[PDB]
Formats: sequence, C-alpha cells, structure tokens
Amino acid sequence: SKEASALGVQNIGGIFIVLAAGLVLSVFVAVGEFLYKSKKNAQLEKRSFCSAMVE
Amino acid sequence: AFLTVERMESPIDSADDLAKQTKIEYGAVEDGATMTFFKKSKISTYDKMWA
Repeated sequence: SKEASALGVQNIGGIFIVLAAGLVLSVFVAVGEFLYKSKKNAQLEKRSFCSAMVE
Repeated sequence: AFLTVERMESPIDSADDLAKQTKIEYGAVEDGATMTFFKKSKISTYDKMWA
C-alpha cells in the first residue's frame, strides 16, 4: 500500500520531444510550401519574394 | 488516483484496520505476555499480526 504518485518527467516527458519534432517538421514543410507558391508565381530564382518577406 | 487512495483508508482503526493498512506500525512489549498472547494465538488476525 504505497502507490500515491504525483506525475513527473520520468513518465510523461516524451511529449515535449513530440512538440519538438512536430514544430521542426512544420518548419520544413512550411518553407517547402513557401517554395511551392514561389515557383507557382515565377521561375526558380526569387528576390522579389524576399521583398514580400521583408515587407 | 489521488482521491482513490485517500478514500481507500479507514479511521475506525480496529483490531483489523491495523491488520490491513500497513502505513503505521505496531508496538508491543515483547516477552511482556501480550506479545506472547499474540504468538500463542490462533486468531487469524492476531496470527498474521504476530507474523
């Protein structure tokens, strides 16, 4: 009769890692979709789209 | 789970409530004829508590 436990990092911590992975994969797919719309507009090389980035 | 374990306990603390719950600990003047009454006993509760 000893099992009254608060929850701790040891047993749940992995979802912080899940946050990390989801965040980074979103980063990559987002930059990919940037290139997607970019090439949809013009040829491969973009400078005016950097201007849209700055503005 | 917290409220579960908290509600598990019983406060009557009879001859048996001590037997089941094991957070608190027993005491007896060993060889003082009370511990002998436990060890000699055939009472299931007293038997297991003597054990």
